[PDB]
Amino acid sequence: FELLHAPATVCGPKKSTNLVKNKCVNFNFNGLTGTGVLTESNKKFLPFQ
Amino acid sequence: QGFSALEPLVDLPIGINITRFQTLLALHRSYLTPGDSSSGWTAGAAAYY
Repeated sequence: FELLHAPATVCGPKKSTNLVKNKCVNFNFNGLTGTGVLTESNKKFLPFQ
Repeated sequence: QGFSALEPLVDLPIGINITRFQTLLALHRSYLTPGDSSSGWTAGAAAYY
């Protein structure tokens, strides 16, 4: 196993979990963290944002 | 002249050290050219900034 000043390249894998909606919940999306209610939305992002 | 945005294209984990770069470009050859590696070549015209 190699550890270096360079970035990591082999990992995990991570575990995904089921989505839930309208309830007040803790959420952890792609390493972003917060709490709230989730609902669907009309606005469109760009595909890389 | 004019205005436009630049998108993100790709990201690579290449932890190397960089100091210089070189542009890689094609040279044309044909029955019209002598075809010699040193002198029998045609560039057309091209420009970069």
